[PDB]
Amino acid sequence: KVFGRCELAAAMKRHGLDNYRGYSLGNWVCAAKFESNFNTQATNRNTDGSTDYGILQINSRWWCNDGRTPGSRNLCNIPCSALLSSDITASVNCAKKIVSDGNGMNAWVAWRNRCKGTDVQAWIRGCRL
Ligand SMILES: [Cl-]
Ligand SMILES: [Cl-]
Ligand SMILES: [Cl-]
Repeated sequence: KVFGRCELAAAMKRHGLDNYRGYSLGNWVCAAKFESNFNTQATNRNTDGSTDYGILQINSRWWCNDGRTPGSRNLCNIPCSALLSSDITASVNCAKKIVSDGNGMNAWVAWRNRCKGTDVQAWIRGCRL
C-alpha cells in the first residue's frame, strides 16, 4: 500500500505514535516519507547482508526474522514479511520497541539526516486529525 500523507498521519495517531517517547506525529510521518516514500512494500538490502522492511525500514539484523540474516536477534518476534502489510500495526508495535532502545529516533538514518531539527509539523499541516 502507498499511503497518502494525511492518511498515514491518521493511522499513526490511532496506533499511539503522537508524542510516543516525546516524538510528535510529524517526526514519524517525516521518517516514513524519507525511509519508504510511504510504501509498505519497500525493501532495501544492506552491505552487511541485512535487509530493511516496510514503511519504517526496520532492519533484519536486530528486529525481525527474514531467514537469511545470520545471527538475527529478532527482538520484535515477527517475520520481516509482516512489516510489508497494508496494516501498519506490526511496523508501529516494532517501532515503539526500537525508539525505546536508548538512541530514540536516531535509529532511523533518514530521520537523523532529513527530519531532525527541521519544521516537522509541516508533515501534518492541512490534515484532519
Ligand atoms: Cl508534529
Ligand atoms: Cl493501518
Ligand atoms: Cl529520545
